[PDB]
Amino acid sequence: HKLVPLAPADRAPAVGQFWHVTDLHLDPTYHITDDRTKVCASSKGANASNPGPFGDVLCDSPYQLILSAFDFIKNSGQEASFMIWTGDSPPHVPVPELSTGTVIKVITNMTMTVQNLFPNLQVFPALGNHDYWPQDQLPIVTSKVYSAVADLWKPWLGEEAISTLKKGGFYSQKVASNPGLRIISLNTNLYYGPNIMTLNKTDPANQFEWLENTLNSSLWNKEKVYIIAHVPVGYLPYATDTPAIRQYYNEKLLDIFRRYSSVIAGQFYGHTHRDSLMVLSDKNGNPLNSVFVAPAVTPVKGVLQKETNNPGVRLFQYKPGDYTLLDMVQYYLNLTEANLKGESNWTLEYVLTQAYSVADLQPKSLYALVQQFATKDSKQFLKYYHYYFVSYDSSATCDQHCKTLQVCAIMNLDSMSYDDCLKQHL
Ligand SMILES: *[C@@H]1O[C@H](CO)[C@@H](O[C@@H]2O[C@H](CO)[C@@H](O[C@@H]3O[C@H](CO[C@H]4O[C@H](CO)[C@@H](O)[C@H](O)[C@@H]4O)[C@@H](O)[C@H](O[C@H]4O[C@H](CO)[C@@H](O)[C@H](O)[C@@H]4O)[C@@H]3O)[C@H](O)[C@H]2NC(C)=O)[C@H](O)[C@H]1NC(C)=O
Ligand SMILES: *[C@@H]1O[C@H](CO[C@@H]2O[C@@H](C)[C@@H](O)[C@@H](O)[C@@H]2O)[C@@H](O[C@@H]2O[C@H](CO)[C@@H](O)[C@H](O)[C@H]2NC(C)=O)[C@H](O)[C@H]1NC(C)=O
Ligand SMILES: *[C@@H]1O[C@H](CO[C@@H]2O[C@@H](C)[C@@H](O)[C@@H](O)[C@@H]2O)[C@@H](O[C@@H]2O[C@H](CO)[C@@H](O)[C@H](O)[C@H]2NC(C)=O)[C@H](O)[C@H]1NC(C)=O
Ligand SMILES: *[C@@H]1O[C@H](CO)[C@@H](O[C@@H]2O[C@H](CO)[C@@H](O)[C@H](O)[C@H]2NC(C)=O)[C@H](O)[C@H]1NC(C)=O
Ligand SMILES: *[C@@H]1O[C@H](CO)[C@@H](O)[C@H](O)[C@H]1NC(C)=O
Ligand SMILES: [Zn+2]
Ligand SMILES: [Zn+2]
Repeated sequence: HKLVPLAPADRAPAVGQFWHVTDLHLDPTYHITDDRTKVCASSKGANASNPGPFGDVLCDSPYQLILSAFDFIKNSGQEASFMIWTGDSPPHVPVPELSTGTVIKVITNMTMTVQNLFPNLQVFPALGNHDYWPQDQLPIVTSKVYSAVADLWKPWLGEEAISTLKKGGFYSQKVASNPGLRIISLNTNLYYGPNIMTLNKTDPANQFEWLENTLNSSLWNKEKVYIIAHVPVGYLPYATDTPAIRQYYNEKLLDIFRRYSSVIAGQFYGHTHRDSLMVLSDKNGNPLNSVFVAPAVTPVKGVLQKETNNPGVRLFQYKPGDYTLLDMVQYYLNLTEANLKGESNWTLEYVLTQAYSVADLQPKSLYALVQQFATKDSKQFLKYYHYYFVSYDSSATCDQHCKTLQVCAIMNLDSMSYDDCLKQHL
């Protein structure tokens, strides 16, 4: 007779879960026609290679492909308390074939698709570099796109998040279903090389100052943070000595993340359209923070490229009330198979702990895995390289130079450590 909260049984709490989707790249022009140069504007006049209802490797996503991905999530039987959605909704077409209004229409379509299918799910979006017109020119002051997405994302975001989004394309937001957890959604397109609007700016849109203040507040309020953004930190794994964002910004952002590694329980990016790991470490090689780059829904590639990805979506598992990452489940669509029979079969690609025999996703666990990758003829690395393209090509091989670039990028996010790795291993 005393109104005490009812104690849960002595069972183990279920893990928490969230989805990560990215790089949808809807092409509304997609249609099958005999002249394969007219299947999709995103192929820019190339003949689509072998187009079907779920897309083509030379095209961005048909609406049916995106719908199949979200329908899979909806019908998966997995519980999830939120979703993160890291940008890039319009297709790869020349700048004159788009407009601000068209970009907003595509982002609206994707947002409303998600809201329609998941009415009870809090979603945390980030802007991508194609989420603006012209592409990549994301500004340092308010804009029609920033205002539009603040309006579109109001169902998921509080007043303060809406205000920062409208001004600079970034926000932080407490996760309603997960007390103690905050999402920081950065606009890393401000740091992306093609952005003329931020040339020579030390702190475009004051995002670094804002990020430092936000992380310091989380530190003192005993929160944990998941960082989400479109373009990742670190180095491109397929090129030599090329930071994904401008070096000055990569160095500066990584310094903030090292300083706040104790608060940051995960970092989640897109843009690359590949499945990559990174481990942020200190200058002496001690692991600090795990970084997860998710592959795209779109399977697009250019004609010059040999490989591409299969469509992917992924799920993370975390410790409730603590937010340590426990696992990652990557799902995919075998696009060739789905197009041949005309039916999608979104399916499990791998569970990270099972694929790699690691205990969890903590920095020390993943650092040890990457040390295994570095061993000669590592079977773990062979598996990783197959998963990098979401199992698009089981015969893809990574020669010595290719492997050095991959492992160096996985392990070394800043210039000094990356270049030292090249020195040792080229
Ligand atoms: C996603 O779904 C696709 C579609 O099903 C799968 O791709 C098929 O994979 C099968 C099995 O690997 C392929 O069949 C094999 O092809 C080998 C030849 O490789 C390439 O060369 C031909 C040109 O001659 C290409 O046209 C072809 O598409 C391949 O890209 C052959 O060596 C195999 O022959 C032998 O295989 C076994 C013995 O191992 C026996 O059963 C056979 O009798 C024969 O002895 C075999 O034919 C098939 O070609 C692929 N199709 C396409 C369209 O690519 C993917 O594997 C799947 N992805 C995942 C991750 O599962
Ligand atoms: C796009 O493809 C068309 C068609 O290519 C032909 O059909 C395919 C199914 C395949 O079998 C190809 O090897 C064929 O060539 C191209 O148009 C044809 O191009 C060839 C060579 O220039 C020519 O002999 C034909 O007369 C052309 N027209 C047709 C109707 O066949 C076209 O060049 C391709 N465009 C691009 C940008 O690649
Ligand atoms: C990071 O924050 C600490 C703590 O400041 C507090 O943070 C919140 C809880 C909020 O309630 C603020 O009003 C608090 O002040 C900052 O520490 C302060 O530093 C000044 C020196 O400049 C010192 O005089 C105060 O006593 C400190 N406060 C406490 C509680 O120790 C710190 O400056 C912030 N760091 C950065 C880089 O911004
Ligand atoms: C998002 O866009 C797709 C098309 O690009 C829409 O689906 C099409 O809707 C029109 C009517 O508006 C139909 O004529 C098409 O046949 C539909 N299907 C396809 C595959 O094109 C979809 O309605 C839009 N969704 C939202 C929420 O706006
Ligand atoms: C769907 O994909 C996977 C293959 O990895 C498998 O679980 C299932 O059997 C596939 N579909 C059918 C019809 O078998
Ligand atoms: Zn993209
Ligand atoms: Zn991008």
